[PDB]
Amino acid sequence: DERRELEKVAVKAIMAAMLGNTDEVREQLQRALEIARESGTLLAVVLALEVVARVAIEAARKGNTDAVREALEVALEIARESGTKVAVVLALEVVARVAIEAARRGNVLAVILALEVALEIARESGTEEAALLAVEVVVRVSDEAKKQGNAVAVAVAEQVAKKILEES
Amino acid sequence: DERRELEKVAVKAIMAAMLGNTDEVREQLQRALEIARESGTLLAVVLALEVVARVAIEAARKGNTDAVREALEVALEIARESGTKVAVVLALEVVARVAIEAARRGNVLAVILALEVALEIARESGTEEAALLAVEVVVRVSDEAKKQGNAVAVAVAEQVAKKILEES
Amino acid sequence: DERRELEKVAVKAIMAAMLGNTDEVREQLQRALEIARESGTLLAVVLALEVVARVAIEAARKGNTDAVREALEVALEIARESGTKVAVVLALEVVARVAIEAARRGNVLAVILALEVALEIARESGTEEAALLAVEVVVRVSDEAKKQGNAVAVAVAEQVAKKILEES
Amino acid sequence: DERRELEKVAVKAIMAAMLGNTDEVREQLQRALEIARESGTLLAVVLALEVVARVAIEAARKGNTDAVREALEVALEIARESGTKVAVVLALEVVARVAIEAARRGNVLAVILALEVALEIARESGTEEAALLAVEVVVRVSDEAKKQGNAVAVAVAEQVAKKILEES
Amino acid sequence: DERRELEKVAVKAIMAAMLGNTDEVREQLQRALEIARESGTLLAVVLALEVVARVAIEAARKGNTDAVREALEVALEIARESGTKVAVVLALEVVARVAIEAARRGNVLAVILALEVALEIARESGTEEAALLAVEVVVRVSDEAKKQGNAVAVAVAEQVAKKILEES
Amino acid sequence: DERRELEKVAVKAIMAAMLGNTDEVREQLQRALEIARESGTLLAVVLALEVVARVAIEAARKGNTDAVREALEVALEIARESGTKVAVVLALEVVARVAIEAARRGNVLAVILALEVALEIARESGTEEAALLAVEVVVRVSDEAKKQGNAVAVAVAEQVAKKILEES
Amino acid sequence: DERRELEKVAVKAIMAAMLGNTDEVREQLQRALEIARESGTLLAVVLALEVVARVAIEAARKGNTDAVREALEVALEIARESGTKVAVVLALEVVARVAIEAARRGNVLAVILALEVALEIARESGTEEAALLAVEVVVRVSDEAKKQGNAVAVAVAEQVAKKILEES
Amino acid sequence: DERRELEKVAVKAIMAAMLGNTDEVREQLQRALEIARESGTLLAVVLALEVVARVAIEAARKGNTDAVREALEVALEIARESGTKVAVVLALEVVARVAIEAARRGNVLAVILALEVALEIARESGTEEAALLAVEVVVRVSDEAKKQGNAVAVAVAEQVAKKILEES
Amino acid sequence: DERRELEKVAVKAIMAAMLGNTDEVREQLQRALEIARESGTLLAVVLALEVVARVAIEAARKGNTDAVREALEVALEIARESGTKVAVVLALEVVARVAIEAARRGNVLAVILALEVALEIARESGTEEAALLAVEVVVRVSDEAKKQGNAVAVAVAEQVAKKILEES
Repeated sequence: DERRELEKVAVKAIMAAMLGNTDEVREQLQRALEIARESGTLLAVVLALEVVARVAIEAARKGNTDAVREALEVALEIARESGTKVAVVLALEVVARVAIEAARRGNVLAVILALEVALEIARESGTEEAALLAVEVVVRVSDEAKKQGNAVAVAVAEQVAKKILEES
Repeated sequence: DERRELEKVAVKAIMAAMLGNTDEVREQLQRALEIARESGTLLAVVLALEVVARVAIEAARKGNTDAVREALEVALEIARESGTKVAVVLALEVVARVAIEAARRGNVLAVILALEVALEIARESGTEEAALLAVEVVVRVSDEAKKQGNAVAVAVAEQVAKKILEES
Repeated sequence: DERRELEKVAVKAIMAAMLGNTDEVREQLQRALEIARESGTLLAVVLALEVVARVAIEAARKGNTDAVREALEVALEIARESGTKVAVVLALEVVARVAIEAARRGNVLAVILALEVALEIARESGTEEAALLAVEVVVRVSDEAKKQGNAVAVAVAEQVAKKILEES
Repeated sequence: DERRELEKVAVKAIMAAMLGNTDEVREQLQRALEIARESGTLLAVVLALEVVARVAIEAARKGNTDAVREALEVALEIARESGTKVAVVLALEVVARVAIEAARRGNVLAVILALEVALEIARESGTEEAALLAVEVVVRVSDEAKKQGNAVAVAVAEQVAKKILEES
Repeated sequence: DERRELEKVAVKAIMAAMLGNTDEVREQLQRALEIARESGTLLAVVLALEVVARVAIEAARKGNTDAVREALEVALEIARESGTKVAVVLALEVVARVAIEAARRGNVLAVILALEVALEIARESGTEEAALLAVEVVVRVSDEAKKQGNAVAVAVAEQVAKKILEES
Repeated sequence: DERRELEKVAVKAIMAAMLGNTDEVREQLQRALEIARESGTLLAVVLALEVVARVAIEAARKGNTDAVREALEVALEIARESGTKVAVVLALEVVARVAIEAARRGNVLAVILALEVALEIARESGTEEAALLAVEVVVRVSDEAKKQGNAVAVAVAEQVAKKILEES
Repeated sequence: DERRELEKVAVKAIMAAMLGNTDEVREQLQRALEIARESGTLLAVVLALEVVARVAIEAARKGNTDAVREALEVALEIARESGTKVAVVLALEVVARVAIEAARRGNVLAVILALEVALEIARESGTEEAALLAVEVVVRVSDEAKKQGNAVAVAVAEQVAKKILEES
Repeated sequence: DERRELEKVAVKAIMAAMLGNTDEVREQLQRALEIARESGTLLAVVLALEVVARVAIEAARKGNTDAVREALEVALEIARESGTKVAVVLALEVVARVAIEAARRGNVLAVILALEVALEIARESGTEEAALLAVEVVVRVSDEAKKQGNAVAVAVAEQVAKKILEES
Repeated sequence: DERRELEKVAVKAIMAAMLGNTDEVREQLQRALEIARESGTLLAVVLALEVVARVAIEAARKGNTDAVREALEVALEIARESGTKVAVVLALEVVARVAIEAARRGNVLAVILALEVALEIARESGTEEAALLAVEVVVRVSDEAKKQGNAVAVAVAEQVAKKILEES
């Protein structure tokens, strides 16, 4: 049922991200979080994070900075609440996919937001592995930004790399 | 005749797995199970499990999560109904082949489904050997996932290894 | 000599496909068929099918629906008359190449025509392998159409897949 | 709040640039600078530079030479005060966008003003990269001016290129 | 030196094409031909054909039918005298560029003249490739003429296509 | 120090290639040559050839035929003066990279210049291996030119291949 | 000396195979044959067959069907003229290496040509061993073609296997 | 404790090698050296050399020439200070692994740097065995470079082989 | 001292065989011969033949046909000059070891060269025992070649067996 419920949520949230309906994106992502919460399985976490990813990618394509921010905050919270390394790794992969799409589209706000959430996951996780993976996310985004000629995103990635390297 | 019958079933089920026709995959796999049931030989069990494997591998290549799930449930049932250790070992090898193909293709759902069936075979078998073989399946899938850079599958394999090690 | 003769035919037919000269495309493709007929070798069949492919690809690029249709009918007839599995497989590869080029160009008529000939080759061949290969052609065309954002072609491929799956 | 504050500033400054209200454009741009100053974040710098860009682009469309000058001086000061390479790069992109719009509109004063600020950013930055980027700005403006038949702007770009090449 | 000599010729011929000075265009193009003749290199042929192209394009923009005709006759002669396939291909590209500019400008005489020279290059070359390339020139000119709503040029291109297809 | 010196030279030469400053490109490339000369190491040769490559690639992107010519003459001289096979191979790779970039950009002059230097390296080297590598350069440039639809470059590559094959 | 002579021949023939120079490939391979003829040793036969192999492999990589055909005809003639089983076995190994490279490259003509020469060696040799080895060549080529997904080559290998099995 | 200390060093140094932070890579590698120094065991030497290897491999993958150089200098110093043949052999294996990774990645600087350190280990060791092993390193790198088509690295390996063979 | 001298020679010759340095292999093997000559003992002959064997084995592993040939010629000369049956038997064992290693490595040239030297030792020795031992060498090489699937070497061994059997 959760899959079908998450399907409803995904549909509504994606359409809201396409239209600039921040209120509806916020409400639907909160429901994805609650479904993951209520289900108590990694499979539900995975599905919810996939919904969050799809919403954020659509938002990144549209210049919908609010929806990217809302979605990645919910990925961060799913990573906080799940209590597993797998959820943290999956959240970082969501952040990477969103940031890469943003870099391709000239969406500098979404690159900034995504990389800040990568930094926050590394800061809160307190594992060496999460720091390493966050640096790998930053490198992937830098590579894409160089390829696309997105100088703002190259600079943002360098800034976040420096911050992780100084503060981790 | 069974071979030719299983040949028909294989053809139809593989084509259904390629097209996302969950209803037809389900029906055809049920018929493979029934043929193994009616034949009453290990050779028929072997052939049916090979059909199941081929269907699940094709599904794993295509992102057809439903068909992978349906196929591996039928492998599990063939392992339950056959009453031989050989059938259990063959079912575990099917699960390994499917999970390895899934790991190569980035099919994280199919890796999860396959490893869960490995865990269920170990849980239901109540033999030390089945636990050992299931752990060997998990290791093979982990190795492949590391080789392919499929971090989701590495994490899933670690999770299932931990579960078998805690609960077996 | 046949190669040089097929060279003449190719030149004239391609130029006719570029110009919307249906009458000349028809006449030249009939001569390619007759050369394959007169030669009585697989090498001549291969060469004639390559000529047919080149003509149909050029037609697909130009929106020349008549020439795509004429060319693929001649591929079908070469597959009917040759009496070999190799000719049938080569004809299906011609159909795939044409349909893929059409999908890339927004040529929905040519996608429809090509996939209908794939279906007819599967229907007339009466082999399991031809059905499997035709389904593989449909999948390749679907993949390309998704990649290019050609929703008409995605839908056409789904329709033909369904038909093969129901009627084969 | 800053975003909303910068929103107010943007609204007032753009309307002032449309009306030839130099005094109000000056006052509002000073407030954008002060908001960036008070906030102490790169995100605030980015937002303030976007406001400056929008004001200068509107001014360039209207023949409002004073407002283009005022706006680009504030971009220069934001680049001076921020203490980051990212702010310098963003300021140069503002200058490029304004100069390109000016070239399209026959606004030779705004092209001159913009390219002079590019030159000043390169002169003050003391980095090779800023010189390279400034030359890239000049090239982009030259390209646009050639495309639009704006011979004054082509000549101005050549003059500034020569100056950077002699003096850098 | 030839480059500088061809530079002088280009300057004088372009200015003559702008002013309707048929006598001077004729004399200067004859000198470009003679320079290519005297130099005995492909590089000189390339440069002379570029001069011819620039003169003919300027003429096509101005309604200077005489100068387009004179220039394309000299391209034809350079293609005749050079003894290389490369010169023939370059001459056909000159003809295409001139015909495309003419189609954009409503210069129906220049389209006719250019396409007739394409036809003559195909007729005199006696290679299949030159016929194919000439047909490609006609298609490019047809495409441009359709885009610009130049019905005379669409009709002329169709006429020349038909002639090449009947007589080649 | 040489690296930093070559860094200065690179910066100045690239900027000169972007601006059409033939005199400065010439002077800076002469200094790269002299640095390689003074250093007396293969590492210095490698670095100087990399500078030459970067300058020529930038020139090829800009239509700066003079700078491509100047740069490749200096690569040729570095290959002449170094006295090693490694320097000759590196010079040929520079020529290939420049010619490939030129083919992608429609820069037919730069393709011609580059392939002529490949031919001169093969002519002067008097080794079979240099002839083979030069032919491989021509093939790579032909492949790229076919891919990009740069018929002038395809023809030029064929001409140079023929010359090497006749005269080597 | 022969080695050095065969070295010259190899160099010229390989370069000709890379360039589509059928006339030169033909002439050089005839000279390899004549050197083997004049030398009267198995070592010279071995060296000549190695030259032939290298030429045919390069041709197979390039789509040079003429050169593959010419080269394998010369291997066949060396097998005919040498009067030893060793020469026949070496010729069959040449054919296998060429056909395998062709299968890897999608060069269906070269697979066909190579397998036809395997068939002709088996037909002319009149030994059981040559038939067995030819069938082993066909199997090796089939295996490679299956591995690479070269369905044309799989079908061609099956056809030739059938022919050897029916007619040997 | 040393293992955990070397773990910290490894983490920081690898992340620094990924980011182009030469200063931090230098500092961390100096600490690995000092830990090996302070510990006074072969096990500590082995662990430190493994850290150095991991850092240099990551650097070689990233184009971080400075970090490869710094790391291999520290391997050389560990080989100098340890006073055992085992440390020298382990240092040479580090150099080989780094050079092989560099050859695979097109990192010609890192191949050069690595092979120069192999040469220096052979020069300083004054044992026949170290010369033999260094030649084996060069051969392994040559083999890999040939396999990957890295002609620069093949040439560099040949140069270093020649130098060892002349000067050892 | 001779042992140490032969040690130097071995080191230099092996390294030369690894690098393709035919001139140095030739010179060093000549010195091994001269040491055996100067020493006048069977122990020196044994040591020199062991050096020759090691050099030839290394060459056979590397595809260094020249060095295998040079080394086995020196074994032949040591067998000619020593004046003892023991030296002849030891030379034949060297030839066998080299040919066996070559058979394992696919080094058909080295198998041919080695077996030809076995034949020459049998031809020059004029003893029945040397013929018998040479036939035993050929059998050992045939056995190894069959085991490794080296059909060229099997055929070469059969040829040499036939020659010894006809001509001995």
